[PDB]
Amino acid sequence: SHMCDAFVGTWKLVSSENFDDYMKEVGVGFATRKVAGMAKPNMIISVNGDVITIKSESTFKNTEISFILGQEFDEVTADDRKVKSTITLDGGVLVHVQKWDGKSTTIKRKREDDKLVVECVMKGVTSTRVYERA
Ligand SMILES: S=c1[nH]nc(Cc2ccccc2)c(=S)[nH]1
Repeated sequence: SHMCDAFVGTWKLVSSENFDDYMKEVGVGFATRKVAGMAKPNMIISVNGDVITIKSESTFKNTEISFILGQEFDEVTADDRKVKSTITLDGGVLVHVQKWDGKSTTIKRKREDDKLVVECVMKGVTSTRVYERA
């Protein structure tokens, strides 16, 4: 047993708050915001040795990242940003920092009760997205 066991599985989005405003702050344009804001993704998390894989799948976009904690990687986000990402575990929370064009956003993923809560922050704007097991 290990690091991220409680994150592993298949998760479905059940609620969202403030995601449009978060996307505005990130620089997402109108049409992408509308279509992405409609998405109801599933998030599929798996671990094999030191490698964590997170897939996001929706009618908008299917993405997949694989990474080792603490080890930077380049990521193309669903909204087509080219970012440099580092994901760490901080007191049981997965903390994902994305850097691009002098900007930064942080995505935190945590287990709370039977939920996986995703908090996305870009400057003063936070969006909270709640997932439940599929
Ligand atoms: S929690 C969650 N992760 N990833 C996506 C795709 C996405 C990422 C960044 C900006 C726009 C859309 C969604 S819709 N929800």
